[PDB]
Amino acid sequence: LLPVKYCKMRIFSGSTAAAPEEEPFEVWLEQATEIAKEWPIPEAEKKRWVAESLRGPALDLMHIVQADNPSISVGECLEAFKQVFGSTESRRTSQVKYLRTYQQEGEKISAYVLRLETLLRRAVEKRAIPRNIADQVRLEQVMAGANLGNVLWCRLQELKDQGPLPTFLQLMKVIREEEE
Amino acid sequence: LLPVKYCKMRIFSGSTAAAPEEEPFEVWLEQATEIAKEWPIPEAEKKRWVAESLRGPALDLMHIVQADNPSISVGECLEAFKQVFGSTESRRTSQVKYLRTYQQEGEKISAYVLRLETLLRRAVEKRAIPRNIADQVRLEQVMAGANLGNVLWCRLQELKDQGPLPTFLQLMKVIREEEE
Repeated sequence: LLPVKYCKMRIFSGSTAAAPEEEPFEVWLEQATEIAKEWPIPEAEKKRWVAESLRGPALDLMHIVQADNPSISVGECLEAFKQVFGSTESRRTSQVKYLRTYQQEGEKISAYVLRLETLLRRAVEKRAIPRNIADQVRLEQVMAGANLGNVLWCRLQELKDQGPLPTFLQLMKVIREEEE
Repeated sequence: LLPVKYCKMRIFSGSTAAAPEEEPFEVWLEQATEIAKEWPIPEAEKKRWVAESLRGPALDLMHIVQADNPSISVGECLEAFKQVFGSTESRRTSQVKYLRTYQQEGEKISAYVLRLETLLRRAVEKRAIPRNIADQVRLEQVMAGANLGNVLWCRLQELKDQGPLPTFLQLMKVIREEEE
Protein backbone atom coordinates (compact mmCIF):
# COMPACT_ATOMS: atom_id res chain seq x y z
CA LEU A 1 0.00 0.00 0.00
CA LEU A 2 3.09 2.26 0.59
CA PRO A 3 6.94 1.83 0.58
CA VAL A 4 8.43 0.26 3.75
CA LYS A 5 11.99 1.26 4.80
CA TYR A 6 13.83 -2.12 4.71
CA CYS A 7 17.26 -3.09 6.23
CA LYS A 8 20.11 -5.23 4.81
CA MET A 9 21.12 -8.48 6.61
CA ARG A 10 24.81 -8.64 7.73
CA ILE A 11 26.12 -11.62 5.72
CA PHE A 12 29.16 -13.61 6.92
CA SER A 13 31.19 -16.36 5.23
CA GLY A 14 34.44 -17.10 7.13
CA SER A 15 36.58 -17.18 3.93
CA THR A 16 39.83 -15.16 3.71
CA ALA A 17 38.63 -14.39 0.12
CA ALA A 18 35.61 -12.47 1.60
CA ALA A 19 33.39 -10.55 -0.88
CA PRO A 20 32.99 -6.71 -0.57
CA GLU A 21 29.59 -6.85 1.28
CA GLU A 22 30.63 -9.59 3.80
CA GLU A 23 31.43 -8.44 7.37
CA PRO A 24 34.32 -9.26 9.74
CA PHE A 25 33.19 -11.95 12.22
CA GLU A 26 32.90 -9.72 15.35
CA VAL A 27 30.20 -7.61 13.61
CA TRP A 28 28.32 -10.74 12.51
CA LEU A 29 28.46 -12.22 16.03
CA GLU A 30 26.82 -9.02 17.34
CA GLN A 31 23.94 -9.59 14.87
CA ALA A 32 23.70 -13.32 15.61
CA THR A 33 23.66 -12.76 19.42
CA GLU A 34 20.79 -10.26 18.92
CA ILE A 35 18.85 -13.01 17.02
CA ALA A 36 19.79 -15.53 19.75
CA LYS A 37 18.97 -13.47 22.90
CA GLU A 38 16.63 -10.60 21.98
CA TRP A 39 14.23 -11.53 19.14
CA PRO A 40 10.71 -12.77 20.20
CA ILE A 41 10.63 -15.55 17.54
CA PRO A 42 10.64 -19.36 18.36
CA GLU A 43 14.07 -21.09 18.49
CA ALA A 44 13.44 -23.25 15.39
CA GLU A 45 12.98 -19.94 13.48
CA LYS A 46 16.00 -18.33 15.26
CA LYS A 47 18.18 -21.09 13.65
CA ARG A 48 16.59 -20.25 10.27
CA TRP A 49 17.31 -16.51 10.70
CA VAL A 50 20.93 -17.18 11.80
CA ALA A 51 21.55 -19.57 8.86
CA GLU A 52 20.01 -17.15 6.29
CA SER A 53 22.90 -14.73 7.09
CA LEU A 54 25.59 -17.40 6.43
CA ARG A 55 27.25 -18.33 3.10
CA GLY A 56 30.23 -20.60 2.15
CA PRO A 57 32.48 -22.08 4.94
CA ALA A 58 30.51 -20.49 7.79
CA LEU A 59 27.26 -22.04 6.45
CA ASP A 60 29.05 -25.41 6.24
CA LEU A 61 29.89 -25.11 9.96
CA MET A 62 26.20 -24.45 10.75
CA HIS A 63 25.23 -27.67 8.89
CA ILE A 64 27.96 -29.71 10.66
CA VAL A 65 26.96 -28.45 14.12
CA GLN A 66 23.23 -29.11 13.58
CA ALA A 67 23.88 -32.59 12.11
CA ASP A 68 25.80 -33.66 15.26
CA ASN A 69 22.93 -32.49 17.55
CA PRO A 70 19.51 -31.34 16.16
CA SER A 71 18.50 -30.30 19.75
CA ILE A 72 21.42 -27.78 20.08
CA SER A 73 20.48 -24.25 21.27
CA VAL A 74 21.28 -21.18 19.11
CA GLY A 75 23.46 -20.06 22.06
CA GLU A 76 25.56 -23.26 21.80
CA CYS A 77 25.75 -22.78 18.00
CA LEU A 78 27.27 -19.31 18.56
CA GLU A 79 29.71 -20.86 21.08
CA ALA A 80 30.85 -23.18 18.24
CA PHE A 81 31.21 -20.16 15.88
CA LYS A 82 33.26 -18.26 18.55
CA GLN A 83 35.38 -21.40 19.09
CA VAL A 84 36.17 -21.65 15.32
CA PHE A 85 36.22 -18.07 13.93
CA GLY A 86 36.78 -15.87 17.06
CA SER A 87 40.00 -13.80 17.28
CA THR A 88 42.96 -15.75 18.76
CA GLU A 89 45.14 -12.89 20.10
CA SER A 90 47.17 -12.56 23.35
CA ARG A 91 49.42 -9.98 25.18
CA ARG A 92 52.57 -10.46 22.98
CA THR A 93 50.61 -10.75 19.66
CA SER A 94 48.25 -7.79 20.20
CA GLN A 95 51.14 -5.48 21.24
CA VAL A 96 53.13 -6.53 18.16
CA LYS A 97 50.26 -6.18 15.62
CA TYR A 98 49.46 -2.71 17.02
CA LEU A 99 53.09 -1.43 16.96
CA ARG A 100 53.85 -3.11 13.57
CA THR A 101 50.87 -1.31 11.89
CA TYR A 102 52.31 1.44 9.62
CA GLN A 103 50.27 3.88 7.46
CA GLN A 104 49.48 2.38 4.03
CA GLU A 105 50.24 4.30 0.78
CA GLY A 106 46.55 5.18 0.08
CA GLU A 107 45.60 6.24 3.65
CA LYS A 108 45.11 9.88 4.66
CA ILE A 109 46.47 10.41 8.22
CA SER A 110 42.93 10.93 9.67
CA ALA A 111 41.88 7.52 8.22
CA TYR A 112 45.08 5.86 9.50
CA VAL A 113 44.60 7.17 13.09
CA LEU A 114 40.97 5.93 13.00
CA ARG A 115 42.14 2.42 11.89
CA LEU A 116 44.87 2.55 14.52
CA GLU A 117 42.38 3.45 17.28
CA THR A 118 40.46 0.20 16.55
CA LEU A 119 43.68 -1.78 17.17
CA LEU A 120 44.26 0.12 20.43
CA ARG A 121 40.73 -0.82 21.65
CA ARG A 122 41.50 -4.47 20.76
CA ALA A 123 44.74 -4.37 22.78
CA VAL A 124 43.03 -2.68 25.80
CA GLU A 125 40.31 -5.41 25.85
CA LYS A 126 43.16 -8.03 25.91
CA ARG A 127 44.70 -5.98 28.85
CA ALA A 128 47.88 -5.57 26.74
CA ILE A 129 47.93 -1.72 27.22
CA PRO A 130 47.00 0.18 30.45
CA ARG A 131 44.29 2.81 29.56
CA ASN A 132 46.26 5.55 31.40
CA ILE A 133 49.02 5.42 28.66
CA ALA A 134 46.70 4.99 25.60
CA ASP A 135 47.20 8.65 24.60
CA GLN A 136 51.02 8.26 24.63
CA VAL A 137 50.95 5.13 22.45
CA ARG A 138 48.53 6.93 20.06
CA LEU A 139 50.80 9.96 19.49
CA GLU A 140 53.98 7.82 19.44
CA GLN A 141 52.55 5.10 17.14
CA VAL A 142 51.15 7.80 14.79
CA MET A 143 54.56 9.54 14.65
CA ALA A 144 56.45 6.22 14.20
CA GLY A 145 54.10 4.47 11.72
CA ALA A 146 52.74 7.39 9.63
CA ASN A 147 54.44 8.88 6.52
CA LEU A 148 53.72 12.36 8.04
CA GLY A 149 56.27 15.24 8.12
CA ASN A 150 56.89 19.01 8.30
CA VAL A 151 54.52 21.32 10.34
CA LEU A 152 52.20 18.34 11.08
CA TRP A 153 55.17 16.52 12.71
CA CYS A 154 55.92 19.79 14.60
CA ARG A 155 52.28 20.11 15.89
CA LEU A 156 52.22 16.45 17.06
CA GLN A 157 55.72 16.79 18.64
CA GLU A 158 54.46 19.96 20.41
CA LEU A 159 51.40 18.06 21.73
CA LYS A 160 53.64 15.11 22.82
CA ASP A 161 55.54 17.65 25.02
CA GLN A 162 52.42 19.79 25.92
CA GLY A 163 51.37 17.83 29.04
CA PRO A 164 47.58 17.18 28.63
CA LEU A 165 47.66 14.75 25.67
CA PRO A 166 44.81 14.49 23.07
CA THR A 167 41.80 12.18 23.38
CA PHE A 168 41.06 10.45 20.02
CA LEU A 169 38.27 12.91 18.98
CA GLN A 170 40.55 15.91 19.83
CA LEU A 171 43.51 14.29 18.00
CA MET A 172 41.19 13.91 15.00
CA LYS A 173 40.05 17.57 15.38
CA VAL A 174 43.75 18.59 15.13
CA ILE A 175 44.54 16.14 12.27
CA ARG A 176 41.46 17.36 10.27
CA GLU A 177 42.62 20.98 10.79
CA GLU A 178 45.91 19.82 9.08
CA GLU A 179 44.09 17.72 6.39
CA GLU A 180 42.55 21.03 5.07
CA LEU B 1 106.64 -6.97 50.55
CA LEU B 2 104.06 -9.02 48.54
CA PRO B 3 101.95 -8.21 45.36
CA VAL B 4 98.14 -7.60 45.52
CA LYS B 5 95.39 -7.14 42.88
CA TYR B 6 95.04 -3.53 41.62
CA CYS B 7 91.52 -2.53 40.51
CA LYS B 8 91.60 0.47 38.08
CA MET B 9 89.17 3.46 38.17
CA ARG B 10 86.44 3.45 35.44
CA ILE B 11 86.78 6.39 33.01
CA PHE B 12 83.97 8.08 31.03
CA SER B 13 84.32 10.64 28.23
CA GLY B 14 81.24 11.09 25.99
CA SER B 15 83.66 11.15 22.98
CA THR B 16 82.24 9.51 19.80
CA ALA B 17 85.68 8.00 19.05
CA ALA B 18 85.66 6.42 22.56
CA ALA B 19 88.93 4.74 23.64
CA PRO B 20 88.73 0.92 24.28
CA GLU B 21 89.18 1.54 28.06
CA GLU B 22 86.25 4.05 28.30
CA GLU B 23 82.94 2.68 29.65
CA PRO B 24 79.40 3.11 28.32
CA PHE B 25 77.82 5.85 30.47
CA GLU B 26 75.56 3.57 32.60
CA VAL B 27 78.56 1.69 34.07
CA TRP B 28 80.27 4.98 34.96
CA LEU B 29 77.05 6.31 36.49
CA GLU B 30 77.06 3.32 38.90
CA GLN B 31 80.61 4.26 40.01
CA ALA B 32 79.70 7.95 40.29
CA THR B 33 76.49 7.25 42.27
CA GLU B 34 78.53 5.02 44.62
CA ILE B 35 80.94 7.98 45.20
CA ALA B 36 77.94 10.33 45.66
CA LYS B 37 75.82 8.15 48.04
CA GLU B 38 77.97 5.49 49.69
CA TRP B 39 81.45 6.99 50.27
CA PRO B 40 81.90 8.66 53.73
CA ILE B 41 84.13 11.58 52.59
CA PRO B 42 82.95 15.30 52.45
CA GLU B 43 81.03 16.54 49.37
CA ALA B 44 83.87 18.79 48.06
CA GLU B 45 86.19 15.74 48.06
CA LYS B 46 83.35 13.66 46.47
CA LYS B 47 83.26 16.27 43.62
CA ARG B 48 87.04 15.73 43.23
CA TRP B 49 86.85 11.88 43.13
CA VAL B 50 83.94 12.12 40.63
CA ALA B 51 85.97 14.54 38.44
CA GLU B 52 89.07 12.23 38.45
CA SER B 53 86.93 9.64 36.54
CA LEU B 54 86.16 11.97 33.55
CA ARG B 55 88.09 13.16 30.44
CA GLY B 56 87.27 15.15 27.27
CA PRO B 57 83.62 16.30 26.77
CA ALA B 58 82.25 14.77 29.99
CA LEU B 59 84.89 16.62 32.08
CA ASP B 60 83.92 19.94 30.43
CA LEU B 61 80.37 19.34 31.70
CA MET B 62 81.69 19.02 35.29
CA HIS B 63 83.30 22.47 34.92
CA ILE B 64 80.19 24.01 33.23
CA VAL B 65 77.80 22.62 35.87
CA GLN B 66 80.01 23.83 38.75
CA ALA B 67 80.36 27.28 37.06
CA ASP B 68 76.53 27.71 37.06
CA ASN B 69 76.39 26.98 40.83
CA PRO B 70 79.38 26.49 43.24
CA SER B 71 76.87 25.24 45.91
CA ILE B 72 75.57 22.34 43.68
CA SER B 73 75.29 18.79 45.10
CA VAL B 74 76.99 15.77 43.48
CA GLY B 75 73.45 14.37 43.02
CA GLU B 76 72.43 17.41 40.92
CA CYS B 77 75.67 17.05 38.90
CA LEU B 78 74.67 13.45 38.13
CA GLU B 79 71.19 14.72 37.09
CA ALA B 80 73.00 16.99 34.56
CA PHE B 81 75.14 14.03 33.35
CA LYS B 82 71.97 11.88 33.03
CA GLN B 83 70.28 14.69 31.01
CA VAL B 84 73.25 15.17 28.67
CA PHE B 85 74.55 11.57 28.18
CA GLY B 86 71.74 9.22 29.39
CA SER B 87 69.91 7.34 26.60
CA THR B 88 66.83 8.94 24.89
CA GLU B 89 64.51 5.88 24.99
CA SER B 90 60.74 6.46 24.57
CA ARG B 91 57.90 4.08 25.63
CA ARG B 92 57.38 3.19 21.89
CA THR B 93 61.12 2.53 21.25
CA SER B 94 61.76 0.61 24.50
CA GLN B 95 58.61 -1.48 23.81
CA VAL B 96 59.60 -2.17 20.18
CA LYS B 97 63.29 -2.94 20.94
CA TYR B 98 62.14 -5.39 23.62
CA LEU B 99 59.46 -7.17 21.51
CA ARG B 100 61.70 -7.25 18.36
CA THR B 101 64.58 -9.00 20.29
CA TYR B 102 64.91 -12.62 18.99
CA GLN B 103 67.56 -15.28 19.68
CA GLN B 104 70.08 -14.73 16.85
CA GLU B 105 73.06 -16.33 14.99
CA GLY B 106 73.15 -19.55 17.14
CA GLU B 107 73.47 -17.87 20.59
CA LYS B 108 73.05 -20.09 23.66
CA ILE B 109 69.36 -19.85 24.71
CA SER B 110 70.59 -18.89 28.22
CA ALA B 111 72.75 -16.10 26.70
CA TYR B 112 69.65 -14.93 24.77
CA VAL B 113 67.36 -14.75 27.85
CA LEU B 114 70.16 -12.83 29.66
CA ARG B 115 70.48 -10.32 26.74
CA LEU B 116 66.69 -10.03 26.72
CA GLU B 117 66.43 -9.49 30.52
CA THR B 118 68.67 -6.38 30.34
CA LEU B 119 66.08 -4.77 28.00
CA LEU B 120 63.18 -5.81 30.24
CA ARG B 121 64.83 -3.97 33.19
CA ARG B 122 65.25 -0.91 30.89
CA ALA B 123 61.55 -1.06 29.93
CA VAL B 124 60.34 -1.67 33.55
CA GLU B 125 62.15 1.48 34.83
CA LYS B 126 60.28 3.48 32.09
CA ARG B 127 57.09 1.57 33.21
CA ALA B 128 56.88 0.72 29.46
CA ILE B 129 55.94 -2.73 30.86
CA PRO B 130 53.57 -2.92 33.91
CA ARG B 131 55.83 -4.29 36.71
CA ASN B 132 53.20 -6.81 37.93
CA ILE B 133 53.40 -8.64 34.51
CA ALA B 134 57.18 -8.39 33.81
CA ASP B 135 57.41 -12.19 34.32
CA GLN B 136 54.46 -12.75 31.92
CA VAL B 137 56.04 -10.68 29.12
CA ARG B 138 59.40 -12.39 29.82
CA LEU B 139 57.91 -15.87 29.39
CA GLU B 140 55.94 -14.75 26.31
CA GLN B 141 58.95 -12.98 24.75
CA VAL B 142 61.19 -16.04 25.39
CA MET B 143 58.55 -18.46 24.05
CA ALA B 144 58.06 -16.22 20.96
CA GLY B 145 61.71 -15.13 20.50
CA ALA B 146 63.83 -18.24 21.32
CA ASN B 147 64.55 -21.38 19.25
CA LEU B 148 63.33 -23.04 22.52
CA GLY B 149 62.63 -26.79 21.78
CA ASN B 150 59.48 -28.79 22.60
CA VAL B 151 60.04 -30.07 26.20
CA LEU B 152 61.11 -26.56 27.31
CA TRP B 153 57.95 -25.13 25.67
CA CYS B 154 55.76 -27.67 27.54
CA ARG B 155 57.52 -26.87 30.88
CA LEU B 156 57.28 -23.05 30.64
CA GLN B 157 53.67 -23.31 29.31
CA GLU B 158 52.90 -25.65 32.23
CA LEU B 159 54.33 -23.15 34.80
CA LYS B 160 52.45 -20.27 33.07
CA ASP B 161 49.16 -22.26 33.00
CA GLN B 162 49.57 -23.65 36.56
CA GLY B 163 50.19 -20.18 37.92
CA PRO B 164 53.78 -20.24 39.26
CA LEU B 165 55.33 -17.51 37.08
CA PRO B 166 59.18 -17.85 37.12
CA THR B 167 61.74 -15.40 38.43
CA PHE B 168 64.63 -14.87 35.96
CA LEU B 169 66.83 -17.33 37.92
CA GLN B 170 64.16 -20.10 37.87
CA LEU B 171 63.64 -19.52 34.12
CA MET B 172 67.45 -19.74 33.62
CA LYS B 173 67.65 -23.04 35.60
CA VAL B 174 64.98 -24.60 33.37
CA ILE B 175 66.66 -23.22 30.21
CA ARG B 176 70.08 -24.73 31.22
CA GLU B 177 68.54 -28.18 31.81
CA GLU B 178 67.17 -28.34 28.21
CA GLU B 179 70.22 -26.45 26.72
CA GLU B 180 72.80 -29.07 27.92
